[PDB]
Amino acid sequence: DVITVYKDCNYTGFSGGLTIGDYNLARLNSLGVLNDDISSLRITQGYQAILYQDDNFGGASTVINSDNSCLNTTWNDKVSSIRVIA
Amino acid sequence: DVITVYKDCNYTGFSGGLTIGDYNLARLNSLGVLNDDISSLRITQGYQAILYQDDNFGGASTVINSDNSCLNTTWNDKVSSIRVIAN
Ligand SMILES: [Ca+2]
Ligand SMILES: [Ca+2]
Ligand SMILES: [Ca+2]
Ligand SMILES: [Ca+2]
Ligand SMILES: [Ca+2]
Repeated sequence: DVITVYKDCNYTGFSGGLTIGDYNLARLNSLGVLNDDISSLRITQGYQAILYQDDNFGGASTVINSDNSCLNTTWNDKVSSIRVIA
Repeated sequence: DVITVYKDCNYTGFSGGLTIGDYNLARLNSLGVLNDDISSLRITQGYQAILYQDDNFGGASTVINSDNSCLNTTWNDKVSSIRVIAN
Protein backbone atom coordinates (compact mmCIF):
# COMPACT_ATOMS: atom_id res chain seq x y z
CA ASP A 1 0.00 0.00 0.00
CA VAL A 2 1.05 3.61 -0.56
CA ILE A 3 -1.62 5.23 1.63
CA THR A 4 -2.88 4.11 5.04
CA VAL A 5 -5.90 5.73 6.68
CA TYR A 6 -6.45 5.54 10.43
CA LYS A 7 -9.50 5.85 12.63
CA ASP A 8 -7.71 7.91 15.27
CA CYS A 9 -5.12 10.68 15.30
CA ASN A 10 -1.41 9.86 15.46
CA TYR A 11 -1.73 6.81 13.18
CA THR A 12 -3.63 4.64 15.65
CA GLY A 13 -6.98 2.86 15.61
CA PHE A 14 -8.40 0.69 12.82
CA SER A 15 -6.54 1.26 9.56
CA GLY A 16 -7.10 0.62 5.88
CA GLY A 17 -4.43 0.31 3.22
CA LEU A 18 -4.91 1.92 -0.18
CA THR A 19 -3.11 1.67 -3.53
CA ILE A 20 -3.52 3.77 -6.69
CA GLY A 21 -7.19 4.10 -7.63
CA ASP A 22 -10.59 5.40 -6.57
CA TYR A 23 -12.25 4.55 -3.27
CA ASN A 24 -15.91 5.44 -2.80
CA LEU A 25 -17.57 4.72 0.57
CA ALA A 26 -18.50 1.18 -0.39
CA ARG A 27 -14.91 0.41 -1.29
CA LEU A 28 -13.63 1.97 1.92
CA ASN A 29 -16.13 -0.16 3.88
CA SER A 30 -14.83 -3.29 2.15
CA LEU A 31 -11.58 -2.48 3.96
CA GLY A 32 -13.40 -1.90 7.22
CA VAL A 33 -12.92 1.88 6.94
CA LEU A 34 -15.95 3.91 8.05
CA ASN A 35 -17.54 7.07 6.66
CA ASP A 36 -16.82 10.34 8.53
CA ASP A 37 -14.29 8.49 10.63
CA ILE A 38 -10.72 8.92 9.35
CA SER A 39 -8.50 11.14 11.51
CA SER A 40 -4.94 10.63 10.25
CA LEU A 41 -3.12 9.08 7.31
CA ARG A 42 0.29 8.10 5.99
CA ILE A 43 1.30 9.08 2.46
CA THR A 44 4.24 7.24 0.88
CA GLN A 45 6.48 9.70 -0.96
CA GLY A 46 5.68 9.72 -4.66
CA TYR A 47 1.95 9.44 -3.98
CA GLN A 48 -0.90 11.56 -2.70
CA ALA A 49 -4.43 11.21 -1.42
CA ILE A 50 -7.25 13.47 -2.54
CA LEU A 51 -9.86 13.56 0.22
CA TYR A 52 -13.52 14.25 -0.56
CA GLN A 53 -16.23 15.48 1.78
CA ASP A 54 -18.94 13.45 0.06
CA ASP A 55 -19.12 9.95 -1.40
CA ASN A 56 -18.34 9.34 -5.07
CA PHE A 57 -15.69 12.07 -4.99
CA GLY A 58 -18.20 14.89 -4.61
CA GLY A 59 -18.13 18.00 -2.44
CA ALA A 60 -15.10 19.96 -1.25
CA SER A 61 -11.74 18.22 -1.60
CA THR A 62 -8.17 18.56 -0.36
CA VAL A 63 -4.85 16.96 -1.27
CA ILE A 64 -2.63 15.23 1.27
CA ASN A 65 0.96 14.76 0.07
CA SER A 66 2.67 13.99 3.37
CA ASP A 67 1.73 12.20 6.60
CA ASN A 68 -1.00 14.05 8.51
CA SER A 69 -1.21 13.04 12.17
CA CYS A 70 -4.55 14.72 12.88
CA LEU A 71 -6.87 16.24 10.29
CA ASN A 72 -8.30 19.66 11.10
CA THR A 73 -11.90 20.39 12.07
CA THR A 74 -12.95 20.68 8.42
CA TRP A 75 -11.61 17.25 7.50
CA ASN A 76 -11.51 15.17 10.68
CA ASP A 77 -14.29 12.56 10.74
CA LYS A 78 -15.65 13.96 7.47
CA VAL A 79 -14.02 11.98 4.65
CA SER A 80 -16.43 9.94 2.51
CA SER A 81 -14.38 8.96 -0.54
CA ILE A 82 -10.75 9.09 -1.57
CA ARG A 83 -8.70 9.10 -4.77
CA VAL A 84 -5.08 7.98 -4.65
CA ILE A 85 -2.66 8.94 -7.42
CA ALA A 86 1.05 9.06 -8.21
CA ASP B 1 14.79 5.11 -0.57
CA VAL B 2 12.42 4.59 2.35
CA ILE B 3 13.58 7.79 4.02
CA THR B 4 14.41 11.21 2.61
CA VAL B 5 16.06 13.94 4.67
CA TYR B 6 15.68 17.56 3.63
CA LYS B 7 17.80 20.63 4.20
CA ASP B 8 14.76 22.86 4.77
CA CYS B 9 11.42 22.55 6.53
CA ASN B 10 8.35 21.46 4.56
CA TYR B 11 10.32 18.84 2.60
CA THR B 12 12.29 21.33 0.49
CA GLY B 13 15.96 22.14 -0.10
CA PHE B 14 18.79 19.72 -0.84
CA SER B 15 17.68 16.18 -0.07
CA GLY B 16 19.38 12.86 0.59
CA GLY B 17 17.79 9.45 0.17
CA LEU B 18 18.42 6.79 2.82
CA THR B 19 17.68 3.07 3.00
CA ILE B 20 18.06 0.51 5.79
CA GLY B 21 21.45 0.96 7.40
CA ASP B 22 23.70 3.19 9.49
CA TYR B 23 24.80 6.65 8.41
CA ASN B 24 27.62 8.40 10.24
CA LEU B 25 28.44 11.96 9.17
CA ALA B 26 30.91 10.66 6.59
CA ARG B 27 28.18 8.62 4.89
CA LEU B 28 25.72 11.52 5.08
CA ASN B 29 28.34 13.72 3.42
CA SER B 30 28.80 11.14 0.66
CA LEU B 31 25.17 11.93 -0.20
CA GLY B 32 25.78 15.67 0.02
CA VAL B 33 23.89 15.90 3.31
CA LEU B 34 25.55 18.27 5.80
CA ASN B 35 26.11 18.17 9.55
CA ASP B 36 23.68 20.14 11.77
CA ASP B 37 21.61 20.87 8.67
CA ILE B 38 18.62 18.53 8.31
CA SER B 39 15.22 20.15 8.95
CA SER B 40 12.53 17.78 7.69
CA LEU B 41 12.12 14.12 6.75
CA ARG B 42 9.77 11.92 4.79
CA ILE B 43 9.52 8.40 6.14
CA THR B 44 7.92 5.52 4.28
CA GLN B 45 5.50 3.41 6.29
CA GLY B 46 7.23 0.34 7.69
CA TYR B 47 10.52 2.14 8.29
CA GLN B 48 11.90 4.67 10.74
CA ALA B 49 14.88 6.92 11.36
CA ILE B 50 16.76 7.12 14.64
CA LEU B 51 18.43 10.53 14.87
CA TYR B 52 21.58 11.19 16.88
CA GLN B 53 22.92 14.52 18.11
CA ASP B 54 26.55 13.53 17.59
CA ASP B 55 28.48 11.69 14.90
CA ASN B 56 28.96 7.93 15.13
CA PHE B 57 25.56 7.60 16.79
CA GLY B 58 26.61 9.45 19.92
CA GLY B 59 24.66 11.76 22.20
CA ALA B 60 20.88 12.07 22.51
CA SER B 61 18.53 10.26 20.13
CA THR B 62 14.94 10.44 18.92
CA VAL B 63 12.76 8.40 16.59
CA ILE B 64 11.07 9.80 13.50
CA ASN B 65 8.47 7.21 12.47
CA SER B 66 6.24 9.45 10.33
CA ASP B 67 6.85 12.49 8.10
CA ASN B 68 8.15 15.46 10.11
CA SER B 69 7.82 18.76 8.26
CA CYS B 70 10.04 20.76 10.62
CA LEU B 71 12.23 19.40 13.40
CA ASN B 72 11.90 21.19 16.74
CA THR B 73 14.46 23.44 18.42
CA THR B 74 16.19 20.42 19.96
CA TRP B 75 16.70 18.63 16.65
CA ASN B 76 16.61 21.18 13.85
CA ASP B 77 20.07 21.72 12.36
CA LYS B 78 21.53 19.38 14.97
CA VAL B 79 21.56 15.90 13.41
CA SER B 80 25.07 14.44 13.01
CA SER B 81 24.33 10.77 12.35
CA ILE B 82 21.32 8.60 11.53
CA ARG B 83 20.30 4.97 11.56
CA VAL B 84 17.42 3.66 9.47
CA ILE B 85 15.66 0.54 10.76
CA ALA B 86 12.49 -1.43 10.08
CA ASN B 87 9.30 -0.27 11.80
CA1 LIG C 1 -11.74 9.50 13.89
CA1 LIG D 1 5.30 9.00 4.56
CA1 LIG E 1 -18.65 13.20 4.67
CA1 LIG F 1 18.17 23.21 7.84
CA1 LIG G 1 25.16 17.73 15.99
